Amino acid sequence: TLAVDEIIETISAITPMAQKAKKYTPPAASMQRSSNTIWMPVEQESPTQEGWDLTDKATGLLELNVAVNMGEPDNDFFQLRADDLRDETAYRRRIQSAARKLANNVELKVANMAAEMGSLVITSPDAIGTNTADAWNFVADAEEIMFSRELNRDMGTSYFFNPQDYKKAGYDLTKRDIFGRIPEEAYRDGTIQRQVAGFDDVLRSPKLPVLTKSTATGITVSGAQSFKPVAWQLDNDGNKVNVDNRFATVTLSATTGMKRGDKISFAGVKFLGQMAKNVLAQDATFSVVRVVDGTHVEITPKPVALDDVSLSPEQRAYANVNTSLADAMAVNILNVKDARTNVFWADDAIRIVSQPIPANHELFAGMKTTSFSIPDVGLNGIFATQGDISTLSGLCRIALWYGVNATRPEAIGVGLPGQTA
Amino acid sequence: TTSFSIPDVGLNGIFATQGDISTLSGLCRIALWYGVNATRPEAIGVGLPGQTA
Amino acid sequence: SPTQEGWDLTDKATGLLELNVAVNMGEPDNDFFQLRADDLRDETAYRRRIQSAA
Amino acid sequence: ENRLESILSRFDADWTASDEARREAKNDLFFSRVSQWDDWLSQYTTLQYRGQFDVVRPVVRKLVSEMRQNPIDVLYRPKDGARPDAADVLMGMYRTDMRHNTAKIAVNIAVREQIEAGVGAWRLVTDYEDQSPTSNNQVIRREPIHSACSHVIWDSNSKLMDKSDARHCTVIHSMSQNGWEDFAEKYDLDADDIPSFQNPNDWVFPWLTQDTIQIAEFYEVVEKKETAFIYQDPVTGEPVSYFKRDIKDVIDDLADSGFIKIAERQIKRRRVYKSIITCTAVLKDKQLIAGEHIPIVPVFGEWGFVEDKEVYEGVVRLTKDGQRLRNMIMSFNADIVARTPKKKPFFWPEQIAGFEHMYDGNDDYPYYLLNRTDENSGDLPTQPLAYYENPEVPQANAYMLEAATSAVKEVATLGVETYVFQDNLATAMRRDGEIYQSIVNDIYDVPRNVTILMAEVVDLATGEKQVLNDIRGRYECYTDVGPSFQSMKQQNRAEILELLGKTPQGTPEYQLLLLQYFTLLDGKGVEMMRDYANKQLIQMG
Amino acid sequence: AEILELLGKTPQGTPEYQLLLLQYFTLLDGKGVEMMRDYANKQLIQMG
Repeated sequence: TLAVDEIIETISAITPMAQKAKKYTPPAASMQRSSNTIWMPVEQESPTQEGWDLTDKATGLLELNVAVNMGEPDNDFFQLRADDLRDETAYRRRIQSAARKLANNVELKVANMAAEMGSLVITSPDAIGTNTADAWNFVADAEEIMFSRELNRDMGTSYFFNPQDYKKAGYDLTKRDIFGRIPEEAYRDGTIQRQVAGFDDVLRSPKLPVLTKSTATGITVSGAQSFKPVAWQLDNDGNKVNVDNRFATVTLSATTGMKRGDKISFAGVKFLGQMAKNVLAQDATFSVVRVVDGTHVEITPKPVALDDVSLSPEQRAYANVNTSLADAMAVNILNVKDARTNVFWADDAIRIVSQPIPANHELFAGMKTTSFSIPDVGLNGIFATQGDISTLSGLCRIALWYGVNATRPEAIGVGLPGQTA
Repeated sequence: TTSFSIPDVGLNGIFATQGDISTLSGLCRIALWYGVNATRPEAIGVGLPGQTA
Repeated sequence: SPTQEGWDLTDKATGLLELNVAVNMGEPDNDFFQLRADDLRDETAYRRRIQSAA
Repeated sequence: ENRLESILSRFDADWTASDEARREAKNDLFFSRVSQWDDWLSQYTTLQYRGQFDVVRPVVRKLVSEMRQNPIDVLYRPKDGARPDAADVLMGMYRTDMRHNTAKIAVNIAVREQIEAGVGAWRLVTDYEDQSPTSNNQVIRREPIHSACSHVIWDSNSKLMDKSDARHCTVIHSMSQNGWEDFAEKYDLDADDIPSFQNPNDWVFPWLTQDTIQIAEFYEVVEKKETAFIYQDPVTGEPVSYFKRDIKDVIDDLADSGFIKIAERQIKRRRVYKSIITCTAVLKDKQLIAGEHIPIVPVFGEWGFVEDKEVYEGVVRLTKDGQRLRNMIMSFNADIVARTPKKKPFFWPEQIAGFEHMYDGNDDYPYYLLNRTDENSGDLPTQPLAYYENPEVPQANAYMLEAATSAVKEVATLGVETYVFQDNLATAMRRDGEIYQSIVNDIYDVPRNVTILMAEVVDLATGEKQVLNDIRGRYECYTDVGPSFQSMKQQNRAEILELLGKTPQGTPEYQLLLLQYFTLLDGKGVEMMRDYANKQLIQMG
Repeated sequence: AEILELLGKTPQGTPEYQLLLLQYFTLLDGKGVEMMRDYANKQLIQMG
C-alpha cells in the first residue's frame, strides 16, 4: 500500500521565451504610490525643413512615452490536513511542482502577450512543408519586414517556431538529396540551425498559442479619423495626464467577430521607413488589443499618417503610415484560418516587470515567509506558511507577482502559415 | 505581542500584530490598559467663577 | 500542481494528490532436463546444454 | 534613500532575524534571576500555592565561581621578525587603563550572562581625562552591557562568533527621565524632545514602574581606500601618516616642523561611524569614532547556526522543563498536605449522644463510652468503626518528583568543567585586544623605539590642539591570552617566579632570585633587600 | 616549545646548560627577562 521513494518523472517543461525576455524591477515605494505603473520615454524623432528664410517656422519639441504596469499575483495556495499520511508525504513534491507550474505560467503569459500584441504580421497562402526552402522564406520575410521599417535590432532578435513547423523546416532541409553540414546536422539532430536568414536566435517553443480565425467580414471605417502623437493631455481638472503611445482607439462600422488578437490591415495605407519616411510596398498591419463597444476597437500601432494636414511638423516626424483612414477604407482581416503561430521579435520588445510582496514584515506575525525562487526564469516570490488550530490544518501559500509588457509592439511579430481561404 | 512604551505619560501598553495568509493581510493593535481612580475626593477640588444666579 | 490568481484566496485552498504505479514480477523462466548416471561419462552434452540454456 | 530609512531597514531585518534566540535568552535570564514561575498576568489565575524549590541555581553559582577563579586577560606579544620588545608599551597602556573596577565588573557581568542566558557583551569607549590620562589626555575604558541579548542587535549577515565580520550593530539604551536628561546633556541633544525606539523589555513582572524612554546607537564600519602621505622623518627614515588624520590641522605644520613629502599612496582601512537614532529621526548622523572595529565585544556559550538562523544556549535552557515540573509537583504535594481532612472516627450522632465531651481531646477519662440502645430499633446496629484515611502523596507524584529532579541533575552539567566557556571568553578577550590596539593606534601617543630610545614625534596645531603622528608600522604585536595582571611590574614578577620554579639550583637561580628582589615592591626591609640585590647584580656585571 | 621538549628529556649536563641558556634567549621582553636574555646571549656567544 505505502509507496517506495522513487519518483516516476513524467513531465519536463522548458521556458525559452521567459528565459530570453528581460526582467525589470522598479523601486517598490515609488511603484506603490504610483499605482504599479511607470512611464518610459520613447526615442525622439525630429522634423526637418528645407529653405533659407524660416520666419515663424520654428517648431517645438515632442517626446512620447509608454507605460509598464503589473497584474495580479499567481498563487499556489494549498492545504495540509494534520492527520493524513498522504498530506505528510508529498508536501515537498507539491512545492517543487508549484515552482515548475509558476515558471510555466510566466512563460505562457509571455507567449500569449507576444502573439496577441505583435503588430508585424507575416502571412502565407500554404503550409510550410509544401515548397522548397519555404521555412527559410518565412524567417527571411520576418527579417526583411523588420529591416525595411528600420527597427532597432541592436540587442538581438529571435524567432520562435512551433514544434510542427520546426519539423517541417527540418524535413525541408533533409529532403535535399544532399548532405553537407547543415543537412547532416538537421538529419542527425532535428535542429535546422541556430541562426537562420539573419536572426541570431531561432528556437522552437512548445507553447505558442493558436490564433483562431476571425469571422469578421464586411467591416469598413466609419468616418475619417486622424491619430496624433501626444505626450500628455489635459483632463477635466486641467491636470496633464500622460498619454500612451502604443494604442489607438478607432471606430468601425461594426466590430462583430473581432476579439483581442486579430490582425487587420486597412486597404490603402502602407508602411513608412520610420526614420526616412520612405513609403514601403507592404500594407500596414495592425493588431486589435481590445474590443470596446460595438463600433470601437483598440489597435496597437497608432496610425500616424504622413499626409495628415492637422499634424504639426513635430508630430508628423513620428509618422508611420502613408495615408490616413478615410471613412470608407475596407479593413481586411489577415487571420482567415486557424493556425498555430510563429513569433518573432526584437529582444528588447518584451519585458517582465516584477515586484516583491513584503510579507516578511512584522505586521505579518504568526506566518513564516521565505524567498521562493522559480527556476529557469529569474523570478523570486514568497513562500508563506500559517496554520489555524480551529481546523487543525496548516495553510501553505506560494505567491509571485509580475507583469508582462510589450513596450514595442511594432517590433514583435506573428508568422501565420497556410492562411488560405 | 510585544511591549510598546507610551511616552509623555509614563505608561506602557501592548503592540500586537497578526497575519492572514488567505488574504496576505495583517492587523496591528496598540492597546493601553489603565484606569483613573480618585482615592481622596475630599481632597480633590473644583473652582467655578461667575456662579451667579 | 494547480494554480490560482488574485490576492484574496479565502476558502480557495486545495488538497494534495499523489498517484502511484505498480511494478511486479511474473512467471519464472525455467529449463529442466533429466540424465542418468551412465550418461555423464562424457559431460560435453551436459555442459553445452547449460550454455544453450543461458 | 533616506538615511533613517536605510538604518531602520537594517535594524528591522536584524530584529526580525534574531527573534527566537532573544526570546529564549530573555526567558532564561528571567528564569534564573527573578522567578521560575513565569506567566505574570495570566487572566485565568486564582490563588494557589506556587512554591519555588530550586536545583539549577546552585549549579549556576558553582559554574560562575569556577569561571571567576580563573581570570583571563589580553597579552600582547611581539610578531615574527619584530623587535623583541615590540609589545611593552601597548601592554603597559592596556594594563594601565584596564585595571579599574569597571573593566573587571563588565567582564564579570558578561560572563555571568554567558553562563545563564547564553550571550553577554561589553563595550569599549574613549573619554577625555585631565588628571590621570593614559596618554594624549585621553583614556580608554570598558563598560558593561546588561541584557546584551535584547540590548545589542548585531548585523544579521555575520557568520563569526566574535562578530568581526559584522558591518553594523545597534545598541538600545533605555532611560528614565533623569537618565534621559543626563544622556541628552552628555551628547548635546534636545532634552525637550523625548525620544522613542523599539522597547527591548517586557512587562513580565509586577514591577510597579517600568522604563519609557529609548534611544539607539547605530555603529557602521566602512572599509575604503583613503589617501596616505609619505613623508621623510627629520631624524631618519620615512613615515606614513593618514591624510584624513591631519587633513587640515597640521598639513602645513608638518612642513614648518621640517617634514618633506616624498610620495602619496592609497591605503585601504576601515572607519567606524556612530549615529544616535530614535524611531522617527536621526539625531547624530555619522560621528566618526576611533578604531577600525565596532567597539562591542560579545561573549557566547553554546553557539551555532541551525538553518541560516543563529542559536545560542547557556546552562539553564535545558533544565527549565524539569525544574518547572518539580516546582509544580511540590506545589501539588503542599496542597495535599494543607487541604486534606485528617484521620478522625466516623460516628453516628446517636452513638455518642450524651458523651460528646469524651472525644473532644481531653485526657480526663480512662475509656470512651458509647450509647448502646435505641427505643425504636431495639439496639444500635453493629458495624466496625471507620476512620478517615490519612493523607498520602501519590506514587505518581513521588515518581515524577524523583525523575524530574534526576533529569535536571543529569542535564545541568556544563561540559564534563567550563573549558569551552573559558575558551569562548578567551576568544572574546582576543577580539577585545584587537579593538583596543586599533583604538590605541588611533588616539594614543605610541612611541617608536630606535636602536641607535623611544622617540615620540608629535606637533601642535595653531589652535593649540595636538595631533598624534602614528606611523603605519604599528601592528608590531599580536594578541594572546594570559593571566590577568594589574601592572607590568606584577607581570614581570610572575614571569620571574615562573622561571625560578623551573630553573635548577645553579648560577641562573642566583640571577633570577636577585632579579626578583630587584623587581619587588618597596617598604623598608624590602628596600634594604632590593638595594642589596641591585648592588650584587651590578657588581656581577 | 621545542626547546622545552628537548630540555625535558636531556639529563643535567652540558646539553642541559646549553638548552637552558637557549630557552632564556628565546624569551619575550620586559626588563628583567631582558637582563636574563642578554646574560644568556653573552654566555652563548662567549662559549663559541
